[PDB]
Amino acid sequence: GQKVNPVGLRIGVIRDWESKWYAGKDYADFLHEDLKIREYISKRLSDASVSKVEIERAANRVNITIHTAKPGMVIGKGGSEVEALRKALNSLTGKRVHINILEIKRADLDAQLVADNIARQLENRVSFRRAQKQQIQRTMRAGAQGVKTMVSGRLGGADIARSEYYSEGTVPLHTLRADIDYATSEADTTYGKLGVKVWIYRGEVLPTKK
Amino acid sequence: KGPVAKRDVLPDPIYNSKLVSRLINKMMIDGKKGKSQTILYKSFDIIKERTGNDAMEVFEQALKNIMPVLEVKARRVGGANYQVPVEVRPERRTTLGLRWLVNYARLRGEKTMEERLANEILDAANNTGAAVKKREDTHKMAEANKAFAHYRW
Amino acid sequence: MAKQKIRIRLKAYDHRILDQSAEKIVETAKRSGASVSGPIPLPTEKSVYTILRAVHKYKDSREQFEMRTHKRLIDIVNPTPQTVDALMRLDLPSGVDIEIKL
Amino acid sequence: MNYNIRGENIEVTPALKDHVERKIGKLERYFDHSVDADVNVNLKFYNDKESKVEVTIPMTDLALRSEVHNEDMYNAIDLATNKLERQIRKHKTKVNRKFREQES
Amino acid sequence: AKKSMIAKQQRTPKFKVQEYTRCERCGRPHSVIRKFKLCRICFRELAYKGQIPGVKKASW
Amino acid sequence: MAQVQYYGTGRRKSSVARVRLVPGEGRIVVNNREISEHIPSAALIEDIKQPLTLTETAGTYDVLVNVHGGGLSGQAGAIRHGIARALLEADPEYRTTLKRAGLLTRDARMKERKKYGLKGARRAPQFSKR
Amino acid sequence: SLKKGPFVDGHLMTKIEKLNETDKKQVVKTWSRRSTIFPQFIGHTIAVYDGRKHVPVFISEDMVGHKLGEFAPTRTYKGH
RNA sequence: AAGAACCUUACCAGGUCUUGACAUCCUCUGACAAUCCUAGAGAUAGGACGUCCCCUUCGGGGGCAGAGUGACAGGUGGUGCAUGGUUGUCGUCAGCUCGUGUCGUGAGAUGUUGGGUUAAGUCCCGCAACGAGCGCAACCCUUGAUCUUAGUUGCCAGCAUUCAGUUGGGCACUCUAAGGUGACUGCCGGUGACAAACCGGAGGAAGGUGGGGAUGACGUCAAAUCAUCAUGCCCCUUAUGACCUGGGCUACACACGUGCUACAAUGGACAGAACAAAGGGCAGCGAAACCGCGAGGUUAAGCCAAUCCCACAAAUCUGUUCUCAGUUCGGAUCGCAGUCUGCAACUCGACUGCGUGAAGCUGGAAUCGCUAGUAAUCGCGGAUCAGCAUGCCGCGGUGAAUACGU
Repeated sequence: GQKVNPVGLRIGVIRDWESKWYAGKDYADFLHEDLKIREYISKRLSDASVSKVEIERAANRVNITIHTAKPGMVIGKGGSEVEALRKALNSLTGKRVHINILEIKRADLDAQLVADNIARQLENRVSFRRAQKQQIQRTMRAGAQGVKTMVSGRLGGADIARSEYYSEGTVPLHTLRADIDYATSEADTTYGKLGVKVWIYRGEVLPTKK
Repeated sequence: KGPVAKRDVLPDPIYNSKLVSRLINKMMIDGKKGKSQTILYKSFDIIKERTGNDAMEVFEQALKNIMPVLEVKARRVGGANYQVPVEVRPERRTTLGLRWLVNYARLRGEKTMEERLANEILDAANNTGAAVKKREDTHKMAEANKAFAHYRW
Repeated sequence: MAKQKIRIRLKAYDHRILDQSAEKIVETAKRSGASVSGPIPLPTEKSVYTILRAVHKYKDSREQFEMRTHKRLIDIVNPTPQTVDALMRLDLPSGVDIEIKL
Repeated sequence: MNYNIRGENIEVTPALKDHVERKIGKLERYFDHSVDADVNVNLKFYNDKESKVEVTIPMTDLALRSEVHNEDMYNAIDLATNKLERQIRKHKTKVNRKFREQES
Repeated sequence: AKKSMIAKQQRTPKFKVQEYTRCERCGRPHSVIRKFKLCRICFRELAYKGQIPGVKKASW
Repeated sequence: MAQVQYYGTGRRKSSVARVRLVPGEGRIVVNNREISEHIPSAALIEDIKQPLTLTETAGTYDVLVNVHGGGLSGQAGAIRHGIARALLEADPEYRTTLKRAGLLTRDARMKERKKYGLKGARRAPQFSKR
Repeated sequence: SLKKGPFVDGHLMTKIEKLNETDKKQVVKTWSRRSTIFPQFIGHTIAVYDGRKHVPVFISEDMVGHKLGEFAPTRTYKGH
């Protein structure tokens, strides 16, 4: 029985360590600090869809370089909400963290925003074939080597085993030098927690040196 | 998979023995090859000094009277089979002789298994005894069924 | 003999921050006088510690995460007090440990 | 070693223990001599009226067992024993084969 | 009893040899890692998602 | 400053020796301990002395082997492998027959790490027969 | 205890200094289980926590250092 | 379960509280709380001691605490046949499918079958199919060969130096982690339907996926998990919730399961000598010195650690001796006597002393793991962790036999 973290399988060999920091006589305040800031943007992203939240430890000041799909949706009205939740995070963890911003375009190349946004886009009464084919057409048509999205579990109520992993194109699932983006989310409708998991293997980088 | 052979050993400590080097390869038990080298060299001095004669001639006559020819290879159509005659190959010859002389001679019961094992090999030097009794034993069981299971294999 | 040489040893999470960051850290040693020593490579210690990789059962099917952390060192020769006090202008990397050990 | 029986969600009734025990006494009523046979049985009609049984008997040098579902819960024991029928006759026949012949 | 269990395990211990280790993200007992500061399931999931440098695994 | 002789450092199972064989008479006692001082006796010392007994069999020059690592076959086998390769650095044409009489390759047979749930990297877990 | 020393109950030490101080009191509950009997706390009755209710234990003179919670029975026997 | 004396802990007995141990919200007062005393085994209840803001121009803002006050909070309750997530095995076994086309009224098939060859649906060639997807492989890490960079705490040839690479000195060797290089059927002789592959050899540190790891295809088992966590429903709520003391999880006619230590001379006891690798160490490791047979105690240099400590490796080699026996073997049980840990070692931590010396003389039918640095065997370190390893995970040492064949 196998299944593997694609996002942890390729991490550190071709993928990047999403949490950077020095370490450290006290790794505990770093670990819980990064989890708590990950839930800080996690709570502050009910409608922004920040597809990654990198925080950097910088000698008594965090550099929480929060990425975002749309810039001004979390970037505030020209500096209002970003300074507000930023300073509020400064009095939320204890370190005055000058949180930067990021503009993630190409939503078919963003894993958690496109898949999780497909899931909440399914939570509004959207069907399994309509949600999966619709995400395969928007993000599946957006440009990538292959995106395969499936919403596995409760959908339709009874006889709960439902695995429609509808997705096409090539997939470096076992190609260890592929560097695919593959993260899932969890939608919680009225029938039950019937979440979705999809990855979009955009393309590998050829190894070289000089 | 085919016949995947094995490697042998180098020449012995005293002196340039190779088949006796395999005798030291069987001489240990539980890995600690130093105790086996000590008991084997003690058999060399015990049988070459006591019982005044050589060493390679004494072992060549013990295993030379120990290395069997025929052996029993089982088979049948099912229940009540026939123990066929299956003669030894060369390395099966020296291996079977090392098994009979080692496992018979080290289980004697003298004051030591080293000197007593040398006494078992010395009694085996007379073309009989424990190891030679086993070579006559398997040499006698085969050829008891050598008239029926001979031309089957 | 010599003098107590000023050189900050580097500690990093991965191995490329100590390599490249040790490179530009030699770029701080090109100026400020002279005598910046080369890459004295540290032991590069790791830690291997595995947990039970199942929810409740499957006690044999474990998993072993293991994350090592070691980086090279650099100790300069010529004193250069203006560059020695000028070593506080450290810009990179994001994950790296500098500590002027002299 | 013979005839330990336990069951979840239910009693360990001796009118269930001798009821399973006489019926599992057919095989060692019939075979040579064994020391074996642990039994598991439970369930009810919480959903879809079921009673899983699964009786293992690994005595004759290689294991053999079965499993069946019913609501009636005594009438699945019979449908465990006569499942074990073929497994214990085909342990002995299949092996009790006399097709042996040399040059005929 | 997650609230009273984990919350009481967050309180002050009775004797000095009373303070037992707790679970990091989910307050489980039983082998929360003292050097990584997380549980077994917490160290697995939070470590595979990105928590500190680094992976993990498969040397030796 | 001495005669141009062997200094070849090679490993075998985590015991790399540094044999320094000068122009001598056959003295093989490395690290201040003799062959009968480091690890006696034991008739495997002939096996740890055979590679010098193969490069025309033999010189014999001196022998100064600084061997640290492994165990009996580690220090001894690393000594014979180091004097075998660096002994190939003693005579330049010694690799013709000395390369064909074994005397190289540093077999590297170290322990295999057991997997998650194995006994000793070869011992299987268990059997519940019946 | 190794050297300093026999660890008294404390509350049982207050009841032992008091009831063993004078008047030779009668046996009641004593929910502690830690220390043994004492030199001066002999004679009395410890109806210590047997798990459900008390159990009248004698403050004898044979178990000088033996544990006062050791005299009671812990698990309900026997038995088969 | 990568640690049950209390906590753990859910379970038992007893004493308690009911918007409650944890959170939001309305109002409301207050800065909150702490520190001792009593009674209690405790939770608690009473006192006395005590507290009594950072910002406005009074209306504040702001957590903190208390109260009412219901919206609420809780469940390690039930449902793994409501579920998400996750994980086993079938199994690293090599398969598992589709687009297009054709056949066949259809389900279906064809590809994927035939010929070889491989570990492989691996590769090649025919073929009514042509293509692609996941799988295989490789890419990743480690492992034996070097180059180059770079020499400090690591290495010490080449010099002086001692008890001590310790110290002026040195960066040759070893070693350290970065970039590379190196092995890919590369080359030669063939075999083979030329192709595929296969037999043999050189050379090299290494030869036909080098050794090992990571990596586990759709599917199966309504397999495991509502108790790591989250979650549909049902049910409880002045108790299935919460707090505390003691107990239990360790019980014991009995059957198993996996391991340890033995039954012994290749052994047992001693004396001396020699060989590692790996990891941890600041709420920590603990040097030396003395004390204690002893386990350990005392103080204390040093080490934020390639420097210092844990640390001494043990099996092994050289001598004395036991001599075949339930013993000068083996070791439980159990008693007295000490140490260390802790609020406390009686249920229930280990270690040491003296004594005691069960049963065992290689274990039935049957059953197991094992292809070389492997089996087997001898020790070391570490996660949990105050204490608690014969387990678990790594580390090195001694060093085998056999594979006739299906």
